[PDB]
Amino acid sequence: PKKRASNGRNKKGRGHVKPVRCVNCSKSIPKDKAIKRMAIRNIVEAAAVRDLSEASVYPEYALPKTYNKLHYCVSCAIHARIVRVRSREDRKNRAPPQ
Amino acid sequence: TRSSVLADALNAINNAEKTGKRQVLIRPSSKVIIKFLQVMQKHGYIGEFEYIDDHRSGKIVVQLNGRLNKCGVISPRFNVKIGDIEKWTANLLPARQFGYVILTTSAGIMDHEEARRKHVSGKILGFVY
Amino acid sequence: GWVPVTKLGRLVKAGKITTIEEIFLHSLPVKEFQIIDTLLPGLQDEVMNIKPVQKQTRAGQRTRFKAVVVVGDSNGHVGLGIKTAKEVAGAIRAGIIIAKLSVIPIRRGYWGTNLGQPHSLATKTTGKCGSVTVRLIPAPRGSGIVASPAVKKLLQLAGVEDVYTQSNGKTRTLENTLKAAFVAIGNTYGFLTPNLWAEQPLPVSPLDIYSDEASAQ
Amino acid sequence: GKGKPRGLNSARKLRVHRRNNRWAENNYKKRLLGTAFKSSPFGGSSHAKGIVLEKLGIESKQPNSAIRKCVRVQLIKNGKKVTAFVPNDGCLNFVD
Amino acid sequence: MRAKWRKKRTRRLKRKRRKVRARSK
Amino acid sequence: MENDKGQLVELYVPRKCSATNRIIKADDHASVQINVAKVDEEGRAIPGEYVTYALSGYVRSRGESDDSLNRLAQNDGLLKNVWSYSR
Amino acid sequence: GRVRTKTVKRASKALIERYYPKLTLDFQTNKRLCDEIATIQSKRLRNKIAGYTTHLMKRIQKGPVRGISFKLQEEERERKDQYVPEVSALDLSRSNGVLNVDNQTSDLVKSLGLKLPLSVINVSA
Amino acid sequence: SLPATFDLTPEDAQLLLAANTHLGARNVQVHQEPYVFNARPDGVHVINVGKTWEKLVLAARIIAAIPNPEDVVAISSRTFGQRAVLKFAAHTGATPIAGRFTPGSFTNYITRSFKEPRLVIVTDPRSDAQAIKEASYVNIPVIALTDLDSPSEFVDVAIPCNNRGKHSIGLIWYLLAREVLRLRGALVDRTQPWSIMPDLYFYRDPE
RNA sequence: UAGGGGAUCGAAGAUGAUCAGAUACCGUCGUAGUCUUAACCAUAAACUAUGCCGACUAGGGAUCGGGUGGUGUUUUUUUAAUGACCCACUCGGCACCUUACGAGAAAUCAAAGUCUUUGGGUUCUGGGGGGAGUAUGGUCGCAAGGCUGAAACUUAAAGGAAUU
RNA sequence: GAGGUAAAAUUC
Ligand SMILES: [Mg+2]
Ligand SMILES: [Mg+2]
Ligand SMILES: [Mg+2]
Ligand SMILES: [Mg+2]
Ligand SMILES: [Mg+2]
Ligand SMILES: [Mg+2]
Ligand SMILES: [Mg+2]
Ligand SMILES: [Mg+2]
Ligand SMILES: [Mg+2]
Ligand SMILES: [Mg+2]
Ligand SMILES: [Mg+2]
Ligand SMILES: [Mg+2]
Ligand SMILES: [Mg+2]
Ligand SMILES: [Mg+2]
Ligand SMILES: [Mg+2]
Ligand SMILES: [Mg+2]
Ligand SMILES: [Mg+2]
Ligand SMILES: [Mg+2]
Ligand SMILES: [Mg+2]
Ligand SMILES: [Mg+2]
Ligand SMILES: [Mg+2]
Ligand SMILES: [Mg+2]
Ligand SMILES: [Mg+2]
Ligand SMILES: [Mg+2]
Ligand SMILES: [Mg+2]
Ligand SMILES: [Mg+2]
Ligand SMILES: [Mg+2]
Ligand SMILES: [Mg+2]
Ligand SMILES: [Mg+2]
Ligand SMILES: [Mg+2]
Ligand SMILES: [Mg+2]
Ligand SMILES: [Mg+2]
Ligand SMILES: [Zn+2]
Repeated sequence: PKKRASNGRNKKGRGHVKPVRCVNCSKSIPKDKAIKRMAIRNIVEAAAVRDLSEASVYPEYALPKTYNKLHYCVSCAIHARIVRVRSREDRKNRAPPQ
Repeated sequence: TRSSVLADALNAINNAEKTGKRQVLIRPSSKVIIKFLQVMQKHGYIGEFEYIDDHRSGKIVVQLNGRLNKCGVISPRFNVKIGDIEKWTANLLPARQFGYVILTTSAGIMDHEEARRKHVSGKILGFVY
Repeated sequence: GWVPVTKLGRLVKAGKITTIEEIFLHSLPVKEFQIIDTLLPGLQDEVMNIKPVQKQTRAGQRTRFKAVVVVGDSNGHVGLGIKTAKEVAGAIRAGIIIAKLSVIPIRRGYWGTNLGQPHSLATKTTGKCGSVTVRLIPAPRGSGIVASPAVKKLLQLAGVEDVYTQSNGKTRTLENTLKAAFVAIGNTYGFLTPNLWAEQPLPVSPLDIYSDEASAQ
Repeated sequence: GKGKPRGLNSARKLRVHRRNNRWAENNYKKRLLGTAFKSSPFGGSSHAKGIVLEKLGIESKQPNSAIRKCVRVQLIKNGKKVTAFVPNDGCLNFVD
Repeated sequence: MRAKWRKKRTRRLKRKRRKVRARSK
Repeated sequence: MENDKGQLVELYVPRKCSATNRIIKADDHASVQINVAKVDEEGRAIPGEYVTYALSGYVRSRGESDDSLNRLAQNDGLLKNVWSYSR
Repeated sequence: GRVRTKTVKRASKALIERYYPKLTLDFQTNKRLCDEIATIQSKRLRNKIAGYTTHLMKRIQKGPVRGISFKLQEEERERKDQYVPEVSALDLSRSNGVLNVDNQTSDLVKSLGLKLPLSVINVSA
Repeated sequence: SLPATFDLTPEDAQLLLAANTHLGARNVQVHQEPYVFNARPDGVHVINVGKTWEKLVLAARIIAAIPNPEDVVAISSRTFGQRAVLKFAAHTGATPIAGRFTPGSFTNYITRSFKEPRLVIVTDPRSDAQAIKEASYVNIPVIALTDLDSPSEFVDVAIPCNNRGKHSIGLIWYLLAREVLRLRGALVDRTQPWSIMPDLYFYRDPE
């Protein structure tokens, strides 16, 4: 039955907004239905920052960060450990886990 | 839009009896409700009420004593014979010893116990018990 | 023999509370079944339906027995208690007990004449447990309890001689049918009837003036 | 107003939309169109009369396993071949 | 079976049936 | 509820709520009765002379037993302009 | 590897709450005293009780033990709980004797009619 | 019916204004409480001192004229009000329940913590919500020290207080314990103040 | 259907693997199509699976659009006026959170509430599961199809919510 | 505030 409220997405009185494509399996999905992960990262790892400071010719240098916004479908966000199935009462928690 | 003012003025009263509000505020109440509220005021179901007067329709604040179970409306206004008041006072009244199915005769808006004494009939509006 | 621990239970053995209708005034809860036994020994037990309830388990199939017990004498006193247990005879022993704690008075009146000996209900009441709605309608004299034979015995043990009933929903079950009529008989006092508009000045509870014996000692 | 009209001059809508909804019963459907008269080979009757053509060995449906010893009866007033049953413990020998 | 492929089963059943009907008229 | 001669039959006239004028029935376990003392000068509460305020279980479930007690105690004469009739 | 059961912790709770005298944090005086003052059937469960009372007597002088009152915190905390500090009361104004009363609070004082010392400090938005 | 004596004294108004009892709640505000009067800016409100004192003498008037003095159980699970309810039993009978409420106490007559009181006094309706819920089954009047944002369901006459500071709760218990000792007369005089210091009813940190 | 476009993706189809078989999933290539003009068709899980109009019933925090008040803040050239923002209030929104007096078979619902203490106005649809969204007839369309729409016969269960 | 991951597996 109706286990949710909006039941698939974050559309409140629009009908149709925008289809987007997944990054893992190229699945077409609405934009508010696909979950989002702003996977911000450094351009180098934590182990490659020691050897880069010795090889740098610069006295001081600001480390760049590779920013990217990439979406997931429902089927490739559960196989990959991104989201998990929760209990019936803990579905309502919309806060990000810290 | 609005079709029955008397039906929209009793729903504010019945919701006040359930929630416990001692007063209502009804609009666009006519003088049909004025001759109707005086029926309940004579029998003691409501207290005093004050028709305020703006030029448009007026509003009424009915001070209620809390002694009212439900005052309803019968839509539309069916024609009632003298030999058919027993059908209405048995279906939608809880007991025989009380309850007032009011019905508009040519003498005015009037309960059925006075229509037996005056030997007149007419159209029905609602029921008070 | 029996040692009360409830504050109301010590006023029962001492004898300060005589009638049950004094407890019904102040909505006092009854948590021990010895309270309304020493004040009215005239109650009669009656079982209505004993059906097996089952739970699916890993190794085998676990089962229990549900007992529906309706107690109560005449003059407007009933009680409904439903208790499940692992046996049949053990379920009806504790089915009486819950029915002793669930005693509620029934207001009966007249049909259309205040002549004497009230036989029928006063107003039309309806209870709803589950899907079953039981519409109790007052009947004239000698009309009989026009109801289901499970609902009839609950009304024969109620002091009601004559009543008209209407039902709606799946009334073949007796779990929700008997509880729907049990709400309906309790709604007789919960209806504003005229000639009750006089205001009594709220008498003092028996736990206030008999608080010397109703204590820990 | 619970879907249905409640107008004081609206008895025509309440008597046509019943007739548009009486075609959902079974009893109202079999009576007007003559289903008992045209099909169901007894022509609106309770009993009839026929001639045995042959005997049957109709096996009972699952989960039971039996032979019900039926017969084939051709009617007289219609001429339709209708299967028939013998509701006793061995009156098939009593019939030919 | 699936209610869509029963629908297309009856859909190609219609085209095959009215083609035989149209060549006998 | 009486008859032709004597015989006050069908007893247990139930309690009525002092706020909403509704009948407090038997199995209404959320009902609350308030006992208020009659005090005078120099102490002397005199236990036994109560001011009984009975409230039903609907007012507490609605959440207005704090406000319904302000109306029923000021008109007796033991408050002042704390509770305003105008709102 | 090894976790004590409840019945060891039940009897050890019964010993500490009433035998805080005649027992110290040494094991050998906690072992030979349970031979008479308690009725323990076996030696193995007897040493496990005395081995756990000794573990709890070590953490009494270090800090308070929660959920266990040994008939001496019943006396030493009640004489501590009535602290009754001196005239620096933080309600009776002795330091900055005039009361810090805001603008809307000053209107509440004149509404009830009483005469009090008021120091007006305007709060910002 | 209270002629001249039971009004607000200026010797007690300095205690309420200095203990921050007149400070209200945040931007959240319950419509059911008509106690908002001259709200100070930055979102806060001002609780009426003249209305707090008068809703406090009705709370102590119900505690009086009860035959058993021990059936008035104060409930406190808040850490700021644990000390102010144990000393409420040192002066009245008034057996307290502090810390955990151990539910099944108003019902469940089998357990060893089964208390059957007559009047339950509540520090805060949010944290002591089990005491309010179980009192609706066994017919107990409930008095609570409700803040302006506290829920007001299943509670009787309440005293508008603040529960955000260290000194706002404990001085209200000092006023409730004093008025139940002026009534049931042990101190015959009301003009002279009560014997001991009001610092005894304030919670102490473990440090 | 008839022109223009035809970069990608790509129903058909050809191949490479996997597989007992693999006309598939996966890999590669590639039409029709995706784009547009001029016409047709007009069905979707066209769903909020919840007709529309009107009234009443409950608290709370946000936000969009407009407006009104500030002992307001900031931008400032000489103080301004605007704009942005804050606070308070009020309409019209998309909604949400906590609750149950109420409603429901339950999941749940400020509405599915004010409904046996069953009548505000009004339109449409449904009457056990199949056979049937099939047959025939009429009509529309270039076609695929859309709308309207049974019977014979067969079965006693199908189905919903929830618990273990 | 970032921290790994896809072979095949049909029936009673
Ligand atoms: Mg599912
Ligand atoms: Mg759509
Ligand atoms: Mg069965
Ligand atoms: Mg089993
Ligand atoms: Mg039966
Ligand atoms: Mg059909
Ligand atoms: Mg039928
Ligand atoms: Mg013939
Ligand atoms: Mg013939
Ligand atoms: Mg045949
Ligand atoms: Mg099949
Ligand atoms: Mg040809
Ligand atoms: Mg192309
Ligand atoms: Mg292919
Ligand atoms: Mg191949
Ligand atoms: Mg192929
Ligand atoms: Mg392929
Ligand atoms: Mg459609
Ligand atoms: Mg959808
Ligand atoms: Mg649809
Ligand atoms: Mg709202
Ligand atoms: Mg509700
Ligand atoms: Mg329910
Ligand atoms: Mg059918
Ligand atoms: Mg169709
Ligand atoms: Mg056709
Ligand atoms: Mg055709
Ligand atoms: Mg064409
Ligand atoms: Mg066609
Ligand atoms: Mg059929
Ligand atoms: Mg069968
Ligand atoms: Mg399951
Ligand atoms: Zn994916």
